[PDB]
Amino acid sequence: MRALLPYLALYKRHKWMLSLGIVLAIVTLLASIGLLTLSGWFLSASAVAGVAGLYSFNYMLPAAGVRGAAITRTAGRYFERLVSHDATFRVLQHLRIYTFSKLLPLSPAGLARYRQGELLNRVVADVDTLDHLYLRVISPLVGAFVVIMVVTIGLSFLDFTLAFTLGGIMLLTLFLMPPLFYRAGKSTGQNLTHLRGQYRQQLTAWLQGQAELTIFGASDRYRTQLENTEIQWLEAQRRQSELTALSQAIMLLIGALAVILMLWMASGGVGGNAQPGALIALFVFCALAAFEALAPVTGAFQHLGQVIASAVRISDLTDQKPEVTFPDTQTRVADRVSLTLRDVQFTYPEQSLKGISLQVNAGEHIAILGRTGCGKSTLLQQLTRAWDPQQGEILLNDSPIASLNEAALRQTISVVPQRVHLFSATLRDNLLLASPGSSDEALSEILRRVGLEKLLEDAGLNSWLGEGGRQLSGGELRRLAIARALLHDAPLVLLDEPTEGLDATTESQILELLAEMMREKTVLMVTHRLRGLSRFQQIIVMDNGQIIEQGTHAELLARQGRYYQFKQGL
Amino acid sequence: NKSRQKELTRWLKQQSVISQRWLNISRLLGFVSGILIIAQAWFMARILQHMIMENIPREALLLPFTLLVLTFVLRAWVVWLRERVGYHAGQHIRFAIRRQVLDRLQQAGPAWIQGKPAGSWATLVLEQIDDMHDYYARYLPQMALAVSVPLLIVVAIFPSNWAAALILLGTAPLIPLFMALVGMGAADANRRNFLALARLSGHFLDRLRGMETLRIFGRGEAEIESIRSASEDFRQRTMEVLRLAFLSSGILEFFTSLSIALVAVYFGFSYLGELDFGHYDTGVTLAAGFLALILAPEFFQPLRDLGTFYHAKAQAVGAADSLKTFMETPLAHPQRGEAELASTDPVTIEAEELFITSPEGKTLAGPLNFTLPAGQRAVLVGRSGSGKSSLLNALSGFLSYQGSLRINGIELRDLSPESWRKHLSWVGQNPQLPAATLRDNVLLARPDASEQELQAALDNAWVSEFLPLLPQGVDTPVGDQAARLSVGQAQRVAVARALLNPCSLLLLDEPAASLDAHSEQRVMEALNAASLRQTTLMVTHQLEDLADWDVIWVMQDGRIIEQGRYAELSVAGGPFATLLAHRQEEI
Repeated sequence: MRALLPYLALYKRHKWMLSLGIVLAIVTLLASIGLLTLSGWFLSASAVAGVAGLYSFNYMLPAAGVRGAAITRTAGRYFERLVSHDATFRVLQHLRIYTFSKLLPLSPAGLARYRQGELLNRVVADVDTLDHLYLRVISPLVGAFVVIMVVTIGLSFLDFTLAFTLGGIMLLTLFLMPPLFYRAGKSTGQNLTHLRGQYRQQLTAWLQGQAELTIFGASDRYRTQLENTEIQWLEAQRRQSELTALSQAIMLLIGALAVILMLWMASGGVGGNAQPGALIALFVFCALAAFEALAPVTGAFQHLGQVIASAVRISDLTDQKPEVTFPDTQTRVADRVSLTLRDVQFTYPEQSLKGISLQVNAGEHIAILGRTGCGKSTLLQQLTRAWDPQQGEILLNDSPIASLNEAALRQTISVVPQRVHLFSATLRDNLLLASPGSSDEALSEILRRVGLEKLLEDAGLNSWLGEGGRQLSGGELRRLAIARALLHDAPLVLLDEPTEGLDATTESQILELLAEMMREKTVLMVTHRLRGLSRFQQIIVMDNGQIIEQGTHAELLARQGRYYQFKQGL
Repeated sequence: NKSRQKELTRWLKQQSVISQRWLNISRLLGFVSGILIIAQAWFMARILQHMIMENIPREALLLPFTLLVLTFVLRAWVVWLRERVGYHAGQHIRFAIRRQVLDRLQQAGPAWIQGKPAGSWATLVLEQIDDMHDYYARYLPQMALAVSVPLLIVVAIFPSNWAAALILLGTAPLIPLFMALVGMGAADANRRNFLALARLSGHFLDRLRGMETLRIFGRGEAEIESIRSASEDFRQRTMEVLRLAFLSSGILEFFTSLSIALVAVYFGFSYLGELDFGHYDTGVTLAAGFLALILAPEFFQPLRDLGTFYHAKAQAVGAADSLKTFMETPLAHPQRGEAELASTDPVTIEAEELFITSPEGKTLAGPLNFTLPAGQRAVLVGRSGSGKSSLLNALSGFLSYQGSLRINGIELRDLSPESWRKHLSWVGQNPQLPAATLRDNVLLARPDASEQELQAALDNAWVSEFLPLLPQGVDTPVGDQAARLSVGQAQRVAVARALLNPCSLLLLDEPAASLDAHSEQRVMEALNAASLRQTTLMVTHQLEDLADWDVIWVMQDGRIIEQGRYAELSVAGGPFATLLAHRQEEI
C-alpha cells in the first residue's frame, strides 16, 4: 500500500468535502441502526408497561426519537450519495490534471508508444480506478469501522460483556473476513486475467487470420482450441462465483451468530440486572441492524487490489525522467532564423556514421531526399527537442538549441507533423491551437487561403470536429496541418512529409500552397518524392545517413549523379 | 427509442430460453428464501415475547432456539445455493450467444471480418457478451425476488394485524408513483445534458492522444487549464443528472424509514392503551409487533437490491443493442455447390462480365472480361482505388459474383469450397501466423509433409537464412501478432507456407508491400520462381519488374481498361504510363 501514498496526498486539497461525505455515511448508518434499535426497545417497553402504564410511561421522547431517526436515515443517505459523488469528481479532475501535468515533459518519447498505443486507453482506465479508491474502498471501510466502534461504545453503558461480544464479532469479521477472502481468491483472480487475455489472443489470431486459416483448411481446428480456452475461462469465472456465494453465506451466518448470542446472553443478565425485560430487544435489534455496515466491506477490500495495481502503473508510467531539460532564460524570439547543423545523425543508426553537417541560411527553402526503406528521419524529433542529440550540435541563429527555453523554442519552430491530430473540439479550437490570440476573421481567411473552403460551411467554425463529430480526409487533413503552421507564424518551418498518400491532383496543390505562403520563412522539408523539388534550393540527397550530393535542382540534375538517376528509372 | 428499447429486451428475454431451468430454480429459491425470512422472524418474535413478557428462562426455550438456528442455516444455504444457480444462468446464455456469434462470424468469412478492426470484434465477443451476465445472474433473478418476497411478508403479517400489513402494502403503489414522477426530471436532465456529456466523456483521452501535437505548439500549459475547465463543466452537468437520480433512490429509503417508524409507533401506542385499532378484536401481543418490526426492513430489502442491480440492465441492453444488429444484418454467401476439379494441373480462369459483390451488397468490381490459360501469370495493377484485390477474394471463395467465373471449364459458383481450396495457396500483405511455433506455421499447410520436404520450403523461401538468429530455430515461439519476427521475416514464413503444396492456382495479394529492402528481394526472388509452375494472379504497385509477366491488367474503378505485355504497354502512353510515372517519381 506504499504505492498508494502519492495519490492519497491528492486528497489533502479536498480533505473537508471528502471527510464530510464519510461523516454522512456514518450518520446514515447510525440512524439506520438507531431507528431499529429504538423501535425494538419502544415496542418492548410499551408492552411491558401496558395500558396500566399509559400515563406513567414517557412515550413522547421515544416517539420523537423514531421521527428524528427516520428523517436523518433518509435525508442523510441522500446527502451522502450527493456529497460523495461531488467529491469523487473533484478528485477525478485533480487526478486528470496531475497525470496530464506529469506526462507533458515525457510526451514525445517518455511514453514511447509502447503496446501499439493500447497504452492510452489503459491510462484513462487506470486514472478512473484511482478515482474509485475513496468511494469503493475508503468510504465503505472507514464508515463501517467507526459505526462498529460507536455502537460498541454506546452499548457499553448498558453492559460491557454484551457490547464487547457484539462489537467483537463485528470487529473480528471486519478485519479477518475481507483479507481471508482476498487471499482465498487470489489464485483464481490470477488464473482469470491470464485466461481472459489468452482467449482474446486466440480470438484475434483467429479473426485476423481467417483468410489464411480457411484456405489452408484449419479454421475448424483453431475454433476447437479457441472454444477449449473459453471452457477453461468459464471454469475460472465459475470458481470465483463460488467464493462470492460462500462469502455471502458466511456473512449471513456471522450475522446470525450475533443475533443468537444476544438472545442467549442478554436474557441471562443485562448490566447486572437479573430481569432485563425490554433491554433484551435493544441488543437483538442492534445486532439485526448493525450488520448492514458490514455488507460492503468484503467487496471494498477486493477492489483495493485493483486500485493498488492501477496506482503502480500510473506511478511507473509518469514517474520517469524527462529526456530533455529546458533552461529558463526569457530569451527573445528571432524574426529571422538560420538553422545550422553540424555532424548530426539523420536517422537512427543501423547494421552497426558522420552527421548531415548541412547549413540553412536565413530564408532558404531546402529539401532533404531519402530512400523510403532505409529509415525514418529523426531530424524533426531532434529539432523540436524531443530528445537530445547523441552527437553533433544544432544551432538556431548561431546559438545552441539547448539555450532556448520551452516558451521561445516552440515559437521559433512551427512543424507540420506527418501524423496530424484532430482534437475533439470546434474547428475554431483546432485552429486557435496554433495562435491563441487570433480573431474569427483571421481564422476564416486562413481556412479559405489554404483551400479548406468546405469546412467554412453553414455550420462554420463552431461546427464540432474530431472523434465525436466530423472526420477529415487525408488531403483535407493535410491542409489543416499547414493551416496551423501558417497561423503559428514561426520563422522556421519543418515539414515531415508534406505529400505522403496524396494523389497527384492534390499533391501538386499542396506544393504551391507551401511555396506561395511560406516564401518568407526558413522552410526545411523532408520527402521521398521528386514532384515539387523544383521550387526549392540546395536539394540534399541522403544515402546511408550521409550527404552524397547537394545543390539546386538544375545544377544537381545537369551533372550526372545520384539525383539524375532518381529522375529517370527506378 | 422506446420501441427499440421494448424490442431490445424482447431479444434479451428470448435469449433466456437457453438455461430456463436455472432461471426457474432461482425463482423457486427466491420463494423459499422469502419463507425462511418469515420463519426466523416468527421464531425470534416468539422467543422475545417469552423472555420479556412471561419471564421464561432461556433454558426453557431450547426448542425455539434450535429452530431459530436451523432457519438461519437453511436461509444461509439458499443464499449460497441461489447465487450459484444464478451464475449458471448467466454462464449458459453467454456460452450459447458467443457460439452463434463466432458461427455467424465464420460463415461471413474473411470478406466481412476485415471491414472492422480486430479489436472491434474482440469487444463484441469478449466485452459485450460478458456484460449480459449480471442481467441474468443477478438482475433477472432479483425481479423474481422483488415481487415474491415482499408479498410473503404482507401475507404473513395480515393474520396477525391488518394495520401493520397495510402500512407495508400502502407504500407498494406509492413508491412507483413517486419514482416515475421524479423520473421526468431524470429523463429531462439526461436530454439537455446528453450531448455535452458525450463530448466531455472522452475529452481527457483525446487530449492525452494529442500530447505530441500540444507539445510542438507550446500549448501544454494552456491545456491543463482546458482539462480543469472541461472537468468543472463535466462535474456540475453530471450532478444535475445524479441529483435527480438520488431522489429516486432516496424515495425507497424514505418509505422504508416511514414504514419502520409507523410500525414502531402504531404498535408502541396500541400496547399503551392509546390508538386502539387494527387487530382482529383481540389484544395485540408483543410477538405480533416484533414480527412486523423484524419483517419491515426486509419488506423493502428485495426492492433496494433491485435498485443496485438495475445498472446490469443498462449495460446488458447496450450490449444487446450492438448484438441484435450484428445477428440480423443480411449477409451474402457464396452458393458453394458440390462440384470438384479432377485435375491437379493448373486451372484456366475464364470470366464473362462478372461483378464482385461485397457481403453488404455493394459491388466492388465492374464488368470484367479476361482469360487465363493454364500456366499463365497475370498481374493486376491500379491506383489503389480500383478494387483489384476484390478479384483475388472472389477467386478464393470469399466473395459472391453475379456473372460467370468458370475455372477449368467448371463454374466457381458450383465448386465445393472444402475441396476447391485444396488446390489454392496464396500470399498477401499483412501476413497472419495463427499457429504456435514457426515450424507449425509452415506445416499449417499440411501436417503430414515429411521433414525433408519441410526443409525444401524452409530453404527455397530464404527463411532458413535467418533461423539461426532466432533462439530455438524452427521451433521458436511466434508471439502475439508475430512480434518476435519482423514483418520482413514474417512474410518469408508465409511464402514458405505457400511453397509447401503443389497448388493449382496461386494468388498474391500485394506481397512485399511493406517489407524492408532486403526481405522484399528474398520474397520476390522465391515467389517469382514459384509463380512459373502454376497459374497465378498477382496484385502489385511495383511496376519495375513486370517485364517477364505474361499479361498485365490495369483497373480504374473496377474494369480492365488495358491488356498486354509490359514492353508494348509501357510505351502506349495510356493510364499505365501515367501510373508508372507516379511510381517512378516517388523514390
